[PDB]
Amino acid sequence: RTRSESTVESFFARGACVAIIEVDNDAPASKLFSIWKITYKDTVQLRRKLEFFTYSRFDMELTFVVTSNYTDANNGHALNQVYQIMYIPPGAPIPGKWNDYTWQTSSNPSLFYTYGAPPARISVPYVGIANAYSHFYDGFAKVPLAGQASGDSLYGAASLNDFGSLAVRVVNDHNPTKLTSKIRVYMKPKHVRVWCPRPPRAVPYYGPGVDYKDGLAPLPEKGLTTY
Amino acid sequence: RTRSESTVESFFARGACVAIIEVDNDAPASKLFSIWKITYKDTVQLRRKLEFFTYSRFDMELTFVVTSNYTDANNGHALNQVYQIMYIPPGAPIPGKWNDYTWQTSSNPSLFYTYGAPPARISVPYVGIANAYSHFYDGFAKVPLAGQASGDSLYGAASLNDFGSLAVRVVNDHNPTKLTSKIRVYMKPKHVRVWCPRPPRAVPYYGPGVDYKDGLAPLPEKGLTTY
Amino acid sequence: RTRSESTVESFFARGACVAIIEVDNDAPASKLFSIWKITYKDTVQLRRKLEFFTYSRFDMELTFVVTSNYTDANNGHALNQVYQIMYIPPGAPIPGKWNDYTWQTSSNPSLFYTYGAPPARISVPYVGIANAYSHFYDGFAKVPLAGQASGDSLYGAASLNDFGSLAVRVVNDHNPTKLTSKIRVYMKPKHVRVWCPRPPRAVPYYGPGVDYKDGLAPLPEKGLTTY
Amino acid sequence: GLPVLNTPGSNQYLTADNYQSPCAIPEFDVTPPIDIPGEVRNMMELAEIDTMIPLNLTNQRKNTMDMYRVELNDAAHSDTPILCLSLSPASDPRLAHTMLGEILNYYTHWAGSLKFTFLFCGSMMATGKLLVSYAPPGAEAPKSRKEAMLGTHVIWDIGLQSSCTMVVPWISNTTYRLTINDSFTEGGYISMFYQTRVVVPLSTPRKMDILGFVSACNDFSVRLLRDTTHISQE
Amino acid sequence: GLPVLNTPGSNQYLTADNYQSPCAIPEFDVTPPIDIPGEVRNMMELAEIDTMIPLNLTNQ
Amino acid sequence: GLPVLNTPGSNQYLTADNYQSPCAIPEFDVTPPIDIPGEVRNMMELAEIDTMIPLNLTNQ
Amino acid sequence: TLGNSTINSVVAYGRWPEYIAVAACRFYTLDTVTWRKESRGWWWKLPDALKDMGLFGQNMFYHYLGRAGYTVHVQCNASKFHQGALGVFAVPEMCLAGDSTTHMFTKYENANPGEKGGEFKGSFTLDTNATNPARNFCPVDYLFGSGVLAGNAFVYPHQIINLRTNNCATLVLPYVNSLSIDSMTKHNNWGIAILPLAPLDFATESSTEIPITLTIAPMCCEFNGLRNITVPRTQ
Ligand SMILES: CCCCCCCCCCCCC/C=C/[C@H](O)[C@H](N)CO
Ligand SMILES: CCCCCCCCCCCCC/C=C/[C@H](O)[C@H](N)CO
Ligand SMILES: CCCCCCCCCCCCC/C=C/[C@H](O)[C@H](N)CO
Repeated sequence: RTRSESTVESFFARGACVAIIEVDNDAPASKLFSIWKITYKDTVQLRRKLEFFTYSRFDMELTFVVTSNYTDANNGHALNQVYQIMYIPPGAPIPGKWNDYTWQTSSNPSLFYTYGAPPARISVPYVGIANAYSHFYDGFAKVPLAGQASGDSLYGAASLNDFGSLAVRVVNDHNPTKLTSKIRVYMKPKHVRVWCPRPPRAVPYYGPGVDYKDGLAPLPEKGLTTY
Repeated sequence: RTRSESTVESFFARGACVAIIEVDNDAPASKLFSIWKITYKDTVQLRRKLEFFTYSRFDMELTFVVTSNYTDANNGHALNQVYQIMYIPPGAPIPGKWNDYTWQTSSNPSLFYTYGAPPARISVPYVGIANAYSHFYDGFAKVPLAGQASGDSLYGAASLNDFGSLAVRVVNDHNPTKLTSKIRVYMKPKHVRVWCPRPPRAVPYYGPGVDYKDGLAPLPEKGLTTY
Repeated sequence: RTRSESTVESFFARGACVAIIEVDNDAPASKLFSIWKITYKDTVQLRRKLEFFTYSRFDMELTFVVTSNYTDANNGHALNQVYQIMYIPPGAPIPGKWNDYTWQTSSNPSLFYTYGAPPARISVPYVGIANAYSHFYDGFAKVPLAGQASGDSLYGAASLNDFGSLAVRVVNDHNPTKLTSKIRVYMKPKHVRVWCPRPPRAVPYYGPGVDYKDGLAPLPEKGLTTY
Repeated sequence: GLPVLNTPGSNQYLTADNYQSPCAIPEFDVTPPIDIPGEVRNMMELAEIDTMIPLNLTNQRKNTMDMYRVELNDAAHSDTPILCLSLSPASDPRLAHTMLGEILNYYTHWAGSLKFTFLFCGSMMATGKLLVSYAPPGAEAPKSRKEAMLGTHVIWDIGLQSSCTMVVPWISNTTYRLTINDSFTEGGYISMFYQTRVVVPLSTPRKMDILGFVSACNDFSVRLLRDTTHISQE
Repeated sequence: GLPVLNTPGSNQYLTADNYQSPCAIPEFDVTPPIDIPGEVRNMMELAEIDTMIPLNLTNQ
Repeated sequence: GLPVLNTPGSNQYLTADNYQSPCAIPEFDVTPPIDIPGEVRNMMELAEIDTMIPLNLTNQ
Repeated sequence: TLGNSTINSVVAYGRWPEYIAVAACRFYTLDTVTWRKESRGWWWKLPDALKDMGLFGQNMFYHYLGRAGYTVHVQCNASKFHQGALGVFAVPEMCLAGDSTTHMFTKYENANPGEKGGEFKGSFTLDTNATNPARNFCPVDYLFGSGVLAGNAFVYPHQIINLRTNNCATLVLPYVNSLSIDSMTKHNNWGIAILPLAPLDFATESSTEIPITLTIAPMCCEFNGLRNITVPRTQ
């Protein structure tokens, strides 16, 4: 009996949903474009699996599953939509309107997806500025100095997990009818290395940190002398 | 004259329908998701072919043929649907709602199918916890013990044929119009080995066991001295 | 000048239409499934080409071109249809209803075609029970014996050209609107060998045999001493 | 990318195709096989096993054990047949539901020799000689021992041995026969007659039973897998 | 997978094409051929046979 | 181009598949790894560590 | 000879029993049954039939896991003026149909009768008592008790006792299972079915009865998982 399926590679060799980005195709209450900051902490399953360890390196595979629907019955028909997903690394200009110049994406990587096509997919290598990703950071970005007023940075927040965002829009000019679309993002780590195992999360997550608020009594009742 | 087409491989080298899973795409009398327990005993033809033998090993190929239709005439149009089929191995959490967290499928294998694409297809190896599958099990899961009240397990039922389930939903947000879909599951055993041939079933099947209730007089009348 | 295009292979290297099978997608005057007995004698061109010879061997390539249409204007829309074509070899149970168990096709070869896809195509080898196909059979299946009442089999009819049938249905559940579909079957013999050339048919075909009824005066008038 | 052209047949699902597909459970550690007794490699191996023939399918016998027993008695010699069978191993109702017939009903074409064994189940004090005959097809079915004697046949002495096997060798115009009732591929006739009568002493049962078994020989083969008519779902 | 580009002519059915297709009856044991008299390899072999000319195509 | 035939399973997304995809950041100069203590290769290595059992799961 | 017990043969699937206790595994004689003219057949389960046999039953109930092959010897003698035939079939995983509209409703105490075994019926009777269901097997002889034609039961390892020829049958059954070793109290590896293929007859006597005796020796026995004694519930 070998341990092939319990290797770290096999443990993480699954596409996990991390985001549902919602966009609308409508004439300018609607949202003609959406910005999603790239993280695995919006969901729980992949986060709990990753937080078995303190540090990690891996490449990432992103898959995009796109669904769409009409909002009103017999309101009319629509032609097949094209979606733009633009990666905005930290520092790049962020779109402020559906039609602003930033969508020209001369230097930003961009993906154009045609509805009805198989889910889109890209891969990226290990992009951390440190030698590994930090699942936990016990420190501050700024040390407050004597003389400073009431260096107030949040606990655990550091730019070592700042990877930019995804800006998503519908490229088509707006139909006479309103359409709603959702893009589901699935992450798969590849070529994984991990360090410093930790006990798994036992209570519900509360925020991007390790704070807990509710569900603090997980274990059930079981008699000591009862099998 | 060779016996190439009567080998055990050739005898089972066909995709046989084993299930018709029905789902609906409607606003929340409808069924927005369906759970099907994985078995070949919902149909008869493949079951009868397999029960020529007592034990078997093989890999399995699953093919999914998806069809859909509107429920009402001229009620409106719909955008192309995406279907999620998630394998839930025994012990994994079972979805209770269309939108519950379990669909994130961080560790469960999942398949996303786009309507109009060729039927979906996956393969799995021999996954039995024993050294072979048991088509027949002459025993109980629990032995009732003296002292126990009125170990009452069903005859022949054992966890050696428990392979989990398939949870099927439509990923798209619900259209203004009601849509109905059916997913037909086709099984093909591959690399088959079989042991202990048995006489074939002669009367209609009745339940997952060998019980019989009706049609107990299969043979017709034929004179002894009539060709 | 070589004779490459007059070889027997080149003479038959064309897909010839042999059948137009009509099916309907409607709620249960309609025909929700159709049975077509496999033969090349429903059409004339391929039959006349084949009947240049007495005996033949070849593999067969079948191509299926599927077309469909609405029956009423503005009656509504429909989702893309899936068609099942099941080969029923002689002796296999024949479907009697659109939804009967036979469509599970555990042992029958079956083909699922998605509308809008390129025409479907399969190949079969030489499947004759004799050493060659018989285009002509000068005999009976039964010899009537003295003592028998008024062995009455048809002249020329023998089971040496019995190859089963094709059962065709629409897999989708029935739309609110009526749809009509036609499947055109195109045959191409391959790796052809032929024996015993015959004079070509000169008058219109009448039935599966060599009988003639009409058009018995094919040749025109032409003066003997006129160029 | 690489220039490609989609040929006809693209995107079809043929249930008899043989293609690769992605594995849904990668890196699974499969349980190794053990040496289980009774492995089968070919369905013909099951057709080569003798199984009892339900010969006596009368109104009062069918769907009971009595349908397997053919009664002999010690009456005076006669030329009337004891049993008559058509050599249609998949469509004759008496052979269709044996193991051989059940295997044959999953295929369209069959060829090869057959083996018919008959077991005499009377007392040890019983004697008699029987004639077992195969007539190839084409003529009227034999209705007396005179006509049956002209075909292939064997003489069975029950006193000498209680079980006797007649091999029906493969004799056909076509290379294969159909597994349905078809005149062009008819098989012939199997018949049983009294060669002498059955003789018993006093204080002995005067009626006894014989049983019939059929199997395929090593030259048997089948073709064109198909669905059976022996199972249906409602 | 492998990067591919669909050229024009994709998804067409040309009745004169020569392509492979899947076998619908795998592992079929084909009946061997016998030596039948009168085999033909080329249709010109039939055109090289003398046949009678209907020369007198008058009304009667 | 090259004659091809799309088999069933084309255009599906299986979350357990293992396929190549295009790189969205080509020519990225990846930071090399360092020798961090406590590397893990197999989850069973974590299961081989003794952990305390909550044996006394009574109400109080 | 096996142990202190002493005395054609058929080796099931041509495989002699083999290892992957020693004294306990010997020939044991079950209770004799009476073959009558109207008898329909008998069945037993192995290792269930031997559960109260000396040290073998003790080892069965003291261990979690056990495996064994068997040697089954059927004994039935009559005169040269008797006629009749028995078929003795050894069936791996011999599941028998129940008697109720509920699937797989046969209770453990009825599925494991012991050395007495059970009898086949000529026809199927449906148990209708709903307040107190019988939850017993209803095995029909011509359906071989499992919905298959008895005429094809000859695909199983088998012997025929023809009264005019022989009076005994010997079947050597190796351990057959999807596992190398299993629980002997949860699972019966083998079933023995004896059906009258030809009815018993004796001249001018509609009263004749003859005994049939079964002697079974477990072989190549292995036990593992010694713990306290298992005491199954009885009815
Ligand atoms: C052109 C279409 C968009 C494709 C580009 C996708 C964005 C590029 C990847 C940025 C995200 C880096 C991977 C993230 C790693 C995890 O967050 C770390 N484990 C954090 O600790
Ligand atoms: C991600 C999409 C779903 C793909 C995963 C499919 C489920 C995995 C296979 C589970 C079923 C195992 C094969 C079953 C074997 C038969 O039931 C045995 N012969 C039972 O005796
Ligand atoms: C699974 C989809 C259906 C594919 C199977 C197609 C049917 C199999 C082929 C049967 C027909 C055999 C070829 C026929 C040959 C001609 O009829 C002979 N020349 C007759 O003389």
